Formats: sequence, structure tokens, C-alpha cells
Amino acid sequence: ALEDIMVHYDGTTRNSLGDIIQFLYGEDGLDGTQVERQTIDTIPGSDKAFHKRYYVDLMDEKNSIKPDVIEYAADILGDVELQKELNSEYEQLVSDRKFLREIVFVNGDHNWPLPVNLRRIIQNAQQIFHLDRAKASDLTIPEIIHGVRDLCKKLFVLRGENELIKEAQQNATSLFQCLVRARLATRRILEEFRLNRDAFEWVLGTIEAQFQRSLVHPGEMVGVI
Amino acid sequence: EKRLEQEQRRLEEARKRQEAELIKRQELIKQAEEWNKMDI
Amino acid sequence: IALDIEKAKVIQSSIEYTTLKNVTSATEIYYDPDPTSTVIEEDFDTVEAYFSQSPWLLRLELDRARMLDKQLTMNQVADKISEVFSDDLFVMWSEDNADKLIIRCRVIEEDQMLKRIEAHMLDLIALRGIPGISKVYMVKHKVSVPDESGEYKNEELWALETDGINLAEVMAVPGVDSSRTYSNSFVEILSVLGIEATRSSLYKEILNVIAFDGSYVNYRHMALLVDVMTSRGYLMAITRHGINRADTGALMRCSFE
Amino acid sequence: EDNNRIISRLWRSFRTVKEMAADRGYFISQEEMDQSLEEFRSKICDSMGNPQRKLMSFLANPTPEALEKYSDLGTLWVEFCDEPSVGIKTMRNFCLRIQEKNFSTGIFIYQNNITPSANKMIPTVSPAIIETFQESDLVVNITHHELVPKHIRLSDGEKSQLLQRYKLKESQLPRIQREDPVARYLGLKRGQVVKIIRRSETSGRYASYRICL
Amino acid sequence: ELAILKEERTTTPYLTKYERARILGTRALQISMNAPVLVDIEGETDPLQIAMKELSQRKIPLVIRRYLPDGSYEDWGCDELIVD
Repeated sequence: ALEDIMVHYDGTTRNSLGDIIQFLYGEDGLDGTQVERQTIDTIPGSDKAFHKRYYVDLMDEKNSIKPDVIEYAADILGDVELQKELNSEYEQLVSDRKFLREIVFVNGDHNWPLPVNLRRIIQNAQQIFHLDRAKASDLTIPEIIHGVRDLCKKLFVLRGENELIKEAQQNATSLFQCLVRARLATRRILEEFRLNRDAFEWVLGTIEAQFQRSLVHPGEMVGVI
Repeated sequence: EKRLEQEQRRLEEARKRQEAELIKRQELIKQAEEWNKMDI
Repeated sequence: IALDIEKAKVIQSSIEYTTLKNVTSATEIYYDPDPTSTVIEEDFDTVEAYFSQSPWLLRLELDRARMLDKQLTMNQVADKISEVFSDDLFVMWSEDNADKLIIRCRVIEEDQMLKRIEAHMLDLIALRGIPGISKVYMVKHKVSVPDESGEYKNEELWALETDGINLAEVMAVPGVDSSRTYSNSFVEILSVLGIEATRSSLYKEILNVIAFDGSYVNYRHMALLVDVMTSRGYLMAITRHGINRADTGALMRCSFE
Repeated sequence: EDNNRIISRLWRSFRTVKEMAADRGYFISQEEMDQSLEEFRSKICDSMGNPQRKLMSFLANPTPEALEKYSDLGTLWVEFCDEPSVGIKTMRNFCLRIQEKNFSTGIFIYQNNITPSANKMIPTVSPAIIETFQESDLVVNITHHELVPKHIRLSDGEKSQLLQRYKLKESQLPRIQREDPVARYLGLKRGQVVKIIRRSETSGRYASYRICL
Repeated sequence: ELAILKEERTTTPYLTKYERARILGTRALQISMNAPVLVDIEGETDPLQIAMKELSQRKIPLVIRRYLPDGSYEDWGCDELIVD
């Protein structure tokens, strides 16, 4: 029954007649050998824990970034453009939490197979760049925000400029972008992982390259598999 | 406060559109009631 | 209704199918040529209390215990018989307090006709319930729901699992959550809910079968299978009747069967 | 009693018909949408309690958004039948009423059964479209079920864009039957394409397309 | 007609594994049938190893024609496809 089903060069799954069976293989366009169980950090926990983990307030002094983790800790309080950037990040995280908790996974399950193991990449960066010791980081907050935002628009599953292509591309990477935003959060990067500029750029490039390597190859006989 | 003002403006516009659509709907309700009375 | 046991039992009783044959215990045919009196001495008091066509008499003895267990009233059964039979049969029923619960009948060579009427009555008198739902069970379901603090906490709720399927009628019963009723037959799902719900139900059944013994299969394989099985707008079986009724080449189809 | 449950089922069917009309593009006032059961009993039922189906008929017109999106959307006439069994006489009378009162589409809800002659007369009512529904299958709105994702009919421009983007013929798309319950709920005609946005455990969201037969 | 202009090519810019296997096999067969080699071989003798060396240096003189389901095609040079 499934012998003549093959993934084509436009990403669709079709039979010998050219009839479309799936508009994207696996609804994500990924290979079955390239995914691993990972936890999405915005789904579980309480609202207090979520707020404590992700919210960064530059006005209140006891609910801000620690002063020993950043070299620019002095001229950071009181900014409004940066506070607007942080608020935009937090609103995006809240939208992701609402989406995952209400539409995708309603019973609270958060351990699902996804590509690009982020924990392994983060610990590899820590080992390579010697991110131990209490040394302050030179990684500015707008750099973090813009790096993550740009990374979330270079995960190409489909190529093209058509609006339908862009809509399908945005649909195909929703869960993975939620995972990336949940991990590479500003407070998490600055306090839990303690990345610097070089480590951050290495992590972004590695995520992009590994996501490119996890896509299914045209010509696969996925029906027989 | 600017965001609240924009939200109030959008709510007022939506309310005006709803009022106009209700005014349009009442004529259809009256015509349907008259035709159902004619059927009886 | 999901967190209360009594309302759940009320719904269960209202859903389960109950026929006359279930509560009936024995049926008898008696000869009595007096319309206003009777020969039987045990029932003479009750029938004369009531009073204060053909000679053939039809009285049936119903089990009290199972009639009370199903939570049924004799008047209800009398109205059901009256509705299905109009005025063609005169009906009387002993009250609740009677030692043996009985309900007689009189027609208005007819012994065989009365026998056929009794057999038909035993066969297809539906007292209450959805036809096709033979039995109903009460089940407790552990469901994880977020709290008011956002934390996920387990919970317990009541639900019904039946034997036999009638999705359309059970979905319309008041007290039933009509937006979540599920059937393990996806042909009925296709007839009631459409082809996308059929795809989801087919995946759920295949996942159940695979995952029961602890095995794990990646989602994309079963997704591709159910997408092939539902791509034509109807259910396509993995058989010669499904595969070989396609528009594929003759050489490709002949090599299967 | 049985009269109360008949009234309740009729009210649920009426609410589902209003929801169906609102989902197809026509405008139904929010007060009409949330019109409660007691108001229904007051407006329809008489002193002895029997309901008049002839008082439940209504009219509708498309919203400007729907009219801009779909240009083939006319006026809608919904009428419930008092006669339990609908013969060729009643179908012909309804067809005559629709032809004289220039309606684009008319929905005819029957109670028990429709005669085959009436069904055979349904296709010959062009350019107007008549659709028949049963009372019993309208008690519950199937589109509110958890297993039924949201279906959205596509415009001609959107269908052309889809076919150009994927470089497809119409026969190469996934199909949906004309007699499908959701297709009948949306009033799908042959050759029309619906967009089905769906939940996905691998990508979060997934948009599928099907073409009507 | 069926050809697709180089500016609007929408297929992946990476060499798939099937294309890599086929290109290596074809180039090895051609090298074993006395075709000129475009890279400097130090001491290599096996045609497959020479073909792999040519692939790593982007010197394979072959074109991949990728077919779309409708019949059109895109032409990609082996030197402009990214190989891991």
C-alpha cells in the first residue's frame, strides 16, 4: 500500500500519481533519525515559578540581573528602551506558554521528540569557552534579544518568497522556536549558563547548522520505511 | 495610557459597527416576521 | 455530573437500554370469560378493588428486584404499552404494595394470536434508554488539569463506558459532554463527525494498539499511514478492495493481487 | 415531560442552525445568538405548549467582510416544516417560494423523512440552491467537538494561489466528500477548497487542504 | 519551458546523500574509464578515493538535474551545492 510514496524536492509527500498525501513530511519536514526527547521549559510549573525564571525588571533593584554576572551592571537601571525589549521578550514567552498549554499539549506533557539538542550544545559551549568562574559577561541584552529573534527566522524548511511558503515555514517551526525561546532566555543565558559573546555566536551558528542537517532528504522512500 | 486610549478607540469603533449591523438586522427581522404572519 | 456520583448514576440509568423482557420473569395465559370479574383468587381482591372483547386473558409476572434496580415505575410500563398498542388492548396493573408484581391484559380462534402478541411484546417493548447500548459502566478517569496558581495537579472525574455504539443519540443526551464523546469505531466517527476526526481517531486506535505492550514508534510513520488511509475523502482499507481500486498503473496493481 | 424535551431539542437545533448561518458568513445578531430557552418557549410555544415551526423561520444577509471575501454570497432563507413527512407538494411549494422571493440559498429542515421525489427535485432548482437537514442531527453542533478542527472555505483567488504555489491539478489534492457532515455544515459545493488548520505534536500547527467532490 | 531560471531556484542548496552517492559512483566510474582528473593526486590510486578528493575540493564537472513532480526541473552544478 505504501511502496510508491516518496518525499519530493518541494517538500511534499506524494504517490506515483502526484497526488499529495502530506504537504510536509511528518508535518515538520524532519528525518526520523534526527530527533531526541527534550523538555519545553515554558509548559510546566506555576505562574510564580515562570515569572521568577523569565521576568527581568530593570526598575526594581532586587528583581533585576545580578551585578556580578555583567560588567555593565551600573548603567543598566532606569533604561526604558531596554525595558521595552525585555517586555516584548516576556510577552512572547507568555504567548508561547498560552499556545502550548491551551492548543498543543493540554495535559501538561512537555517531554517530546524535537531536533537539535540544546542542552548538549550549551554544555559544549561551556566546556569549549571555559564559562566557569565568577567573571562578568560582556554579552549585552539587546545582542541576546536580536540574536535569538534573528535565529528564529533563519530555520529554513522551505525556500521561496511566496506568502503561502512563508506561512507554511512559520507553521513548521512553531514548536522548535518555542523550545529555543524557552531555553535561550535573557535571564537564563545571563545567570544559569553564563555565556559570553563568542559562546553566544557559536551557539547561534551551531543551532542553525544542526537544524539544517536535521531536514529530510528529497528522494526518501518514507512509505516503505 | 496611550495603549489604553488606542484600546478604547478600537472598542468604540467596534461598538459603532455592531450598532450599524444591528440596525440593518432589525429590518430583516421585521420583514421575516411580516412574511411569517402572511404565511399564517 | 462528573464530580458527583448520584447524578452520574442517574445519567447512566437514563442511557442504558432496558426492555420489557429484562424486568419480566414469567408470562401466563388464562381463560376468564367474565370481563368484570375473574377466576383467579390471588388477584381477585386487587382487580375488584380496581373495578370499584375476548375471554382470553394475558397476565405476566415481573421480577420485583430487577424492576426496582432499574428504577422503573409500573405506570410508566403501562403508558408504554398503551402508546404502542392504542386501545386495541385493555391493560390493568397491580399497585406497588402487591406481594407479587403483576400486570394483566385483555384483547378487544385467537389463542395463537394472543401468543404472537405476547412474543412481540416480550421482544420489542423499549421502556427507556438508547437502543444499541446494551450495558453501561461507571469509570474513574485521572486527568491532569492546571490549578489556579498555574501548577498541574491530578484530579478524578466520573465517566461512562458502554457496550455497543450509538454516537449520534448518546451525544444528544442532556448531561453528556457532547463535545468530547468518543467511539472506538471510526466508521461511525466518519458518518457523524467527518474525515479529519476519522484521521485523529484512526491514529488514536493505532497508537493504542502499538503502545499497549510498551513499544514505541515515531509519530511520522503512523501519521503517514492514516493520511494514506484518509486521503481520498473516505476510508480506504489496506486490502485488495482498497489498494487496487485506485488510478495507479495496471502493472503496479497486478503485482499485488 | 416529553413535551419539555421536544422543546429543548428544538431549541438546541435552532441554536445550531443560527451558529451554522453565522459561520457561513451571514450576520446574526448577538442577542439572537444567546437567545435563551425561556424566551424561545415564550416566543414559539402556545398556551397548551405545542410549538409552531412556522414562527422560527428567519432571514439573513452576509457581513461586509464575508461579502468582500466571497462574492457569490446572496440572501439566506431558513424555514422549518410543520409536516412530519415532506412530499413533492411541499418541496415544490418551497421551490416556488424561493423562485418568487429571489433568494440565493434556502435551507429546509425536516423532522422525520423526505420522499425520494423531493430529493430528485432538489438539483433542478438552479440557480438557487436548496439544502435539506434533519432535526435530529442538528441537536448537537459537530464543529464544537474536540476531534473536529476548524474548516475555512477558500476564495477563488486563494484556491488559484494554492494551485500555483504547489503546481497542482485539482485532482491531485486531498479530497472531502460532498455528503461529509462538515462539508454539509459549511454548504460546500463541488470544486471548492477548505483550509484546515490542525494541532500537531511535532510542529505545533499544521495547515492542510481538501477539495470538495 | 521545463527549465527553471537560475535566479528563482527554490530547491535546497545542500547536496543530499543520494546525490552524493550517485555523483561519487559516476565520477569513480569515469575516472576508472580514463577520464582526466581535475585535482592533484599525491599517491591515491582508488577511483572512489580520487572522486571523494575531487568532491571535497569542489572540482567534479557534473550537473545535477532535480525533477519536480509536475515535470519541470532545476539544474545545479556540483560546485555550487554545499557538501558536508
